[PDB]
Amino acid sequence: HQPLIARDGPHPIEQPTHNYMTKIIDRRALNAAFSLATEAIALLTGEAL
Amino acid sequence: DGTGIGAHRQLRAIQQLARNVQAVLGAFERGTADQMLHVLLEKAPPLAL
Amino acid sequence: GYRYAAAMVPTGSLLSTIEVASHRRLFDFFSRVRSDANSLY
Amino acid sequence: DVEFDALLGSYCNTLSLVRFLELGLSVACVCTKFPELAYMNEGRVQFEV
Amino acid sequence: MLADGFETDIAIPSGISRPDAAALQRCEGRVVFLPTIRRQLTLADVAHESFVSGGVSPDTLGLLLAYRRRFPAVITRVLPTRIVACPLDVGLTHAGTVNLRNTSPVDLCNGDPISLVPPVFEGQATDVRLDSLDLTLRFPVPLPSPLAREIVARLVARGIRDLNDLNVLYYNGSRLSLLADVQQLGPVNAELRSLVLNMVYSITEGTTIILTLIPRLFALSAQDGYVNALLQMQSVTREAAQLIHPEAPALMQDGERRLPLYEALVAWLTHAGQLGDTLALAPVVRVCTFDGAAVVRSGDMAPVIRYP
Repeated sequence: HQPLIARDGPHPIEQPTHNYMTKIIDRRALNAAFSLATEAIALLTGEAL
Repeated sequence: DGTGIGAHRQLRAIQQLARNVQAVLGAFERGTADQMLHVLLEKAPPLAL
Repeated sequence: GYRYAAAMVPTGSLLSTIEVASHRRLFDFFSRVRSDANSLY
Repeated sequence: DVEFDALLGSYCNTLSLVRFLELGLSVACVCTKFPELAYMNEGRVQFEV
Repeated sequence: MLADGFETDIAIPSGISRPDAAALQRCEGRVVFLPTIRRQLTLADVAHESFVSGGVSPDTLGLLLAYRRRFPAVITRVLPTRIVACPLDVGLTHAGTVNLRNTSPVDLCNGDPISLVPPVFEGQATDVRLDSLDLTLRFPVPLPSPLAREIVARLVARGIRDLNDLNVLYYNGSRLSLLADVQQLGPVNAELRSLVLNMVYSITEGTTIILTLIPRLFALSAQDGYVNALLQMQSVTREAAQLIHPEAPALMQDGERRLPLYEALVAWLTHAGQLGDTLALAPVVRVCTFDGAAVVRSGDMAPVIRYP
């Protein structure tokens, strides 16, 4: 919502203005890997205990 | 209408005025400060003369 | 073309009023409404 | 299948209600008001020096 | 037209003395030109100092040609700070009744259209000059419409002499004359072009047959009384018929399926019958009194309802 002032002629009179606006949400994503290997599976499981 | 939508659309038409009458009643006190600064440029000669 | 009743109760409040139609390409639905246009209702 | 869209918030302005007598410029006036001026022709002010 | 009419506001400046502002309240209803259909205009836009070109003031002939690009308006009420008028091409008021005032030396009858003319007459060009603002106002003269066709037919025909009397009218038993002046060579050449374009277009192949009726008209004025008072005592066709014996062309191409006299007369109504508007401006205004009288006198107001 914008403001207004008052003037004299021959300036034409301004009226109130309004603005009406939206944005699209921009979207991104992330990654992170972790990899174990073969023998570490058996130690948490219990194949080679 | 008799419905809720008919009474609802009035409140968009009353609070269009209130967002706009304050915009025009506020256009005077920001013009009083304007139309002192347009007189006091014509009561005023420059320094170098 | 967005829903005016969502803005009939505000969620938060801005602080900076600028010439808004100075920068236009930052938005997607954007309309200057001289004091009351038709399609507000 | 579950999908949805959303509106995340809507933001307004605040019209700053400015009185002229809060301004520092209001020394340079002598503000007295008329209930009528459009009924008045040329007025004047006398000075004795 | 609008629903609640349309009223402009011509602004009056700040400093105007009392013997200068009191010359506006004698101008309750006049004819005032506008360049636009805006609402906020100044007297310096209205005045004759805005009427001038770059530096060259156009004289009484070009003063016609620069009316038809402006929009004539009539003042309804002069407030001390602004002058309210109403244009003619938009719409009158709610009621459609806007009171004028005569400047003419000639009174008005009812139903007569009004095409306005510059103040051409001797002892009549009365310009209210404002000395507090350096402004002059040249008000045009409303007339009954066939007078406006007479004066332009004098002023156009007068320059055609000078590019190589005529200045006395008669209307309702009063001899009046117009002020003669040297004419600007520019706007007269606009008139000679605007005539001959509307002159040549009204001639078609069918007008080779109507020309063979000239020996019928010249033999008809010798029998019936309506035609002796039709040709004229001064006209060309009577001096044409005594020397020229025309005859029609024999065969026309595709003469079976078309009426050649019909194409001669449709084009005549739309160009040569249009000529009374192509020189002057449009007769927008006629006088329709409600309860006053049959005749509206000079120096009196007149109710007005729009007319094409």
